[PDB]
Amino acid sequence: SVKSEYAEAAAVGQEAVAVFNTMKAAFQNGDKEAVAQYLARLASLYTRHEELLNRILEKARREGNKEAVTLMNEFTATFQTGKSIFNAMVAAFKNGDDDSFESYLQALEKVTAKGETLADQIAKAL
Ligand SMILES: COc1ccc(-n2nc(C(N)=O)c3c2C(=O)N(c2ccc(N4CCCCC4=O)cc2)CC3)cc1
Repeated sequence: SVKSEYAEAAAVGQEAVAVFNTMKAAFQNGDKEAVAQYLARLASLYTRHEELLNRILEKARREGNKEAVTLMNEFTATFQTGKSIFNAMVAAFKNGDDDSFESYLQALEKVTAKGETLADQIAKAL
């Protein structure tokens, strides 16, 4: 169903949030090897989430669930804002620009919060 597909995508998103927190702690602790590994993990999780979201979006659209589609489109906008920030943060990491990296972390926390509430709203609209 839309609900079961939603729960699959939710578990991928929940992993992405948890991995981000572990990555951030590694950065603060100076473990750059770990930061690099977790950035690569996040890149793959974001790709997977995008793939899952698009399939759910089209099913909800065919089902005439206009509210869920509207909320999914809002979530995509926040998620893609975060993805673009993430890509710039990966560049800052490999360039050793730690002040840029810190600024991006702050921006990603704000985007993540917007996506967390939208994710809750999507579940209610199903
Ligand atoms: C079909 O559409 C969705 C959308 C979202 C969910 N979904 N459900 C839950 C939940 N029910 O717990 C969660 C999510 C999710 O995706 N979450 C998330 C992942 C990633 C970001 N980030 C990280 C940094 C880059 C930007 C960005 O947006 C933000 C939020 C929060 C947890 C299911 C289905």
